[PDB]
Amino acid sequence: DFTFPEYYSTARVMGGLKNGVLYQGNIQISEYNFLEGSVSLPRFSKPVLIVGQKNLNRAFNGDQVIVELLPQSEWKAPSSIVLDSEHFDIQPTAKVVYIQRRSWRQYVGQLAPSSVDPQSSSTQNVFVILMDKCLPKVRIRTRRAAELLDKRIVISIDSWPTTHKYPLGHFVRDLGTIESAQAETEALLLEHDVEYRPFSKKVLECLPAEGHDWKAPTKLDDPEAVSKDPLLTKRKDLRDKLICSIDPPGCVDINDALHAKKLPNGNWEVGVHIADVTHFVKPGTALDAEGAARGTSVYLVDKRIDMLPMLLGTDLCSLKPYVDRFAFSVIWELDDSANIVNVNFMKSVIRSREAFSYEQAQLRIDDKTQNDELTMGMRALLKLSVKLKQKRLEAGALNLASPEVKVHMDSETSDPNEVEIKKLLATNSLVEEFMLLANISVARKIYDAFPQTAMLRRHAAPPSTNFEILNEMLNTRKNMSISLESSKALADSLDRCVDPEDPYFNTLVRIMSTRCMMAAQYFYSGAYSYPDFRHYGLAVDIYTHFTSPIRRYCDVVAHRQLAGAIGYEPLSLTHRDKNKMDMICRNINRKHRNAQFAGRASIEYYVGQVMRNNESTETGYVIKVFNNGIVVLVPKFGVEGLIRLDNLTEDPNSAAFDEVEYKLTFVPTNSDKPRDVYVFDKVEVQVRKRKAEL
RNA sequence: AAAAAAAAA
Ligand SMILES: [Mg+2]
Ligand code: NA
Repeated sequence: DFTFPEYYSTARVMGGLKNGVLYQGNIQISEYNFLEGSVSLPRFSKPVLIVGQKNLNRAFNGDQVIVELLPQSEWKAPSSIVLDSEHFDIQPTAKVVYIQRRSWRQYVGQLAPSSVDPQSSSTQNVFVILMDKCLPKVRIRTRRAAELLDKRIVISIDSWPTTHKYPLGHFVRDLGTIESAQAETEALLLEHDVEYRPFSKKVLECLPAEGHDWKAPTKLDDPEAVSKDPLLTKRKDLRDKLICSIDPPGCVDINDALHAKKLPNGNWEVGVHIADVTHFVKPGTALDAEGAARGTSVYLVDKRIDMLPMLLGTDLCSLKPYVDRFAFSVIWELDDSANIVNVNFMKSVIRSREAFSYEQAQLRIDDKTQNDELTMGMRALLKLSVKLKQKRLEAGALNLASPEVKVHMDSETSDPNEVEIKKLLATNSLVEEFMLLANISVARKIYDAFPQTAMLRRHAAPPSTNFEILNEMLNTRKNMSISLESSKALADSLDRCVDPEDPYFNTLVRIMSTRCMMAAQYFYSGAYSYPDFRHYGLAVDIYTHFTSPIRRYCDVVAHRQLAGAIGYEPLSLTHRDKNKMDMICRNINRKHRNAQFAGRASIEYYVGQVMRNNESTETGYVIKVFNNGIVVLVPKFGVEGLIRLDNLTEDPNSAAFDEVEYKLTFVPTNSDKPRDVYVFDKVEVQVRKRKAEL
């Protein structure tokens, strides 16, 4: 029996805060040990460790907490052990003395089977294991214990008194079975609070009266068309450009289309044409309000949760082929070296000639028998994109991009059959370079027009502390290093991290470097000074998101600001008010992050069940070593698995972790003879319910 | 918030 320390009185907290004795921060509990935590505070070169139950003082991941630094005698290094709630029962160091703002929402979990009596009718004290592996188990009291046994449940937490080792909560609702999929998708979206309800009648009431019969006007000065839409006479007719779009296979939500036309003077006319979402999505409407709140589209494996009604996303705003669409066009004159000669922005009417997938586009460009006007355009674009990318890389751009996973379904829409690691084609880079070009040109334009409230996106340099462990692993294990002299040194040394008799190693390190990045963040220009507009990863001075207004709210704002900048329409005073802008960025950074998390956890879920139906052996790479396990990346599946010590060894008493060598030594199960497993090792792995080292 | 860069979804 113990008692956590009582939180400091509210008056002690504000007195300590002011005297510089107490510090305030958001707690990040570690991704592998739930009884160990961190607070990042600009003072100290390193985040401050909070180690153990008492010191964490009933704090939940994400809590705004108040910490007190401990004496140097109590300073500790991070744990060499994996720990979640399910398996439970030197650096500057702090203790939690108070909880300022709590992150108790409704939480998804599953009953702990050993806390439940499956034959008892009466009310039981049972434990709930939360889906978030950062959190503690929660005691609930319920008469339905047996009926909730292998089910997906929502619980609410009520309290965690000083006197209790575990928080107390209650059952809220049932999602369904742990096998379901409907229940695991509802669970996933709750954990990341993505709104996925149908769009209200109020939202739908904003959509064009014509519905799917909406047509772009034939003549831009047609008196009828100009009466309903007076701004149409500022719209440029570009229905003469041989435009095309290049997207993933079978994609309905087409944001962008491109053209390239050789000019009379030797230069290039290049257009990037983007769905004109802000023509349909007006400020202060219920439709703008639902989209602003959603902030982003969320892509799950089996499911897309739209920011906007699909009448817009997949029909009227989509730059569909062979149909006249409105657009917002960025038009450059380019050198044959891809240097900007001039740039111009305009609302337009477009007619995409063809919608290609990446693969079809690639094969058409590489098809020596095809010599038509569209193919030559596409070929011109690929060429300009190569030069564009070359210049980005010379300027110090990072190329951290690795092959990602697409899961394929079987007999059912939620029953997964196989995992595809996506191969990059040159057309992927063709589109990316012009998206980048579009986004940079508009960011300069809107910051020009609105120096105080421009919708921008920055990316901080990583502290050296972000790369401290990875560089130590690379030195001790490989005699290699990642340089942080600059982003160019970072990119070049990363490129040179090569194992001759193992091409994957370089990709292993590239993916591991990506996790050492700072988060890129939307911001309004007035919040920072110009040198802090810096996008580190992209090595450009100013950046924004413009090219995807169907699926991201940042681009809706940027679009309005560009229409403001070119004198097409006045900018809504909403996007000229710093306080409203500041609240918008806060929200959309939150929606962006949540969507990345939800995305990844859907993939992890489906891939995990693909591998569960697979008996065979795979290649793995060790990306992490602990005293009681190893984390192994399996590239064929694109996912990590923990291999726990009870599976590596009988005699865990002799397992030995060498922290400076990143080496676990153990007597494997068959044997008498010890075995060394190091970070980075290529190993053989198989699933026999559990991942095992062959 | 020091809570994973970029592009298309
Ligand atoms: Mg596109
Ligand atoms: Na397309």
